[PDB]
Amino acid sequence: DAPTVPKARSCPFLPPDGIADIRAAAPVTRATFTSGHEAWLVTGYEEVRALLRDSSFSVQVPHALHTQDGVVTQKPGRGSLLWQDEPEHTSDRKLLAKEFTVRRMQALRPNIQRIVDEHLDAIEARGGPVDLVKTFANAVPSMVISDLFGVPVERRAEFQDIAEAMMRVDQDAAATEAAGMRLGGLLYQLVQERRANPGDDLISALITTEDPDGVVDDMFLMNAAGTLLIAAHDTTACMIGLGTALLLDSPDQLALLREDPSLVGNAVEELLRYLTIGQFGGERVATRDVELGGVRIAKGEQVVAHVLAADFDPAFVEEPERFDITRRPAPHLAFGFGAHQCIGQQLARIELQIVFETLFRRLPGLRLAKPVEELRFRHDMVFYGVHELPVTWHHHH
Ligand SMILES: CCCCCC[C@H]1C(=O)O[C@H](C)C/C=C/C=C/C=C/C=C/C=C(\C)[C@@H](O)C[C@H](O)C[C@H](O)C[C@H](O)C[C@H](O)C[C@H](O)C[C@@H]1O
Ligand code: HEM
Repeated sequence: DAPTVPKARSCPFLPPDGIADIRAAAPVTRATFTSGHEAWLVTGYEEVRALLRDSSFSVQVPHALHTQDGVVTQKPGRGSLLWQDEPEHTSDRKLLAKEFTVRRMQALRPNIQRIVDEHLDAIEARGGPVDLVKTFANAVPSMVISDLFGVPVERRAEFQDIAEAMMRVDQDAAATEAAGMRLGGLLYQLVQERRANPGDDLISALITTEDPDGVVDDMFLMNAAGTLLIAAHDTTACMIGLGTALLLDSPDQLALLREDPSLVGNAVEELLRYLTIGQFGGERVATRDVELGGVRIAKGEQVVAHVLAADFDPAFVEEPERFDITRRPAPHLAFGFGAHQCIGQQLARIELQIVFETLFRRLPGLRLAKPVEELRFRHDMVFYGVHELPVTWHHHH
């Protein structure tokens, strides 16, 4: 039996302790995963990039290595992207990217600022202490993406609850699929509504997009909306609560940011790299024999791109365990790489910049109200983070 992949973190803001020696000795190696299956663990930065850029790997993998039962949940089809291979991944991503453009992400900045300031108004009005996860981290990115999609305000809490029920590694396939099925009911209503009553929203723009092959039908819209809505809710929330917790535990770094809000672009790149919240790694399967880091991977063999390990490779950046927001941004792997690299990463960066800049400006003396060693971290979720973050700040006399 290949050694189990290290999971335990003695420092909750760092990778599992065992990872570094594995990456150093054998950045492509056999390991046993949570499901009990053996597969290839890829931990080295250059090798994860090579893995992710190689189009002979498929995302239609045989096992769910990160769940106990190993059962692969039934994934949505065309429009969802994450679970598609070329050539349909390529054409369908192009259709989505025609309307979900980086310039349109950029044009969300004033709305995202308003949402942030509104949730901080509510925090100041209630006074401290507060749990920043429930009052701010989960709520803000939900409002941003729900506004882009014209999701009625009374349904948004249900979307948030689906991400909490669905994006887990501590349950069986039946539980995960039931939450996926409830999400389909919400997506079906939303697509029907946009078709019936088009508006200034992203589904309505996709409905009218150039579509010579007639691929944009309701199932495609539901699948695209589901992937975008859930990814945008869960990942960004996790980064907000965890990057906040890390800065609140990093006094020299938080002082630099407080001195200079214009460093927040560098700080968000370093937070993404350092926290790499996709903690268990991306799964792929070889569709032909390939050589990866000089190791033969056989057709049909599953492989895990451990982006958290890769972002701590000392060959990628100097002293990678040092959290340093003054570093020049480098091309970390927090959004993946190659064909599947995050289509939403510019919107994610914009949200994080506005969130962290405004948060640390507007709550003077923000600081933890519960020590890190007592927080509940997300070892049980696909995306890492904290389940709660109690904070306090200077009182407004
Ligand atoms: C490189 C390191 C990162 C690895 C990340 C690994 C991480 C990931 O890729 O995250 C994305 C990057 C961001 C998350 C996106 C989430 C998308 C959810 C979309 C859901 C769509 C649902 C509909 C259309 C329903 O109508 C029909 C559908 O068929 C119902 C299914 O049941 C839904 C599945 O349950 C969803 C599945 O559970 C999510 C994966 O589990 C996410 C994965 O685990
Ligand atoms: C900080 C927040 C985010 C992180 C860390 C993140 C991470 C990632 C990663 C690692 C992947 C690639 C998965 C793989 O290769 O298997 C990805 C893909 C994807 N993400 Fe993001 N994501 C974030 C925010 C967003 C947002 C805001 C959106 C939507 C607006 C979004 C939409 C998507 C979609 C649709 C894909 C699939 C792209 C494809 O398969 O071609 N994500 N994300």
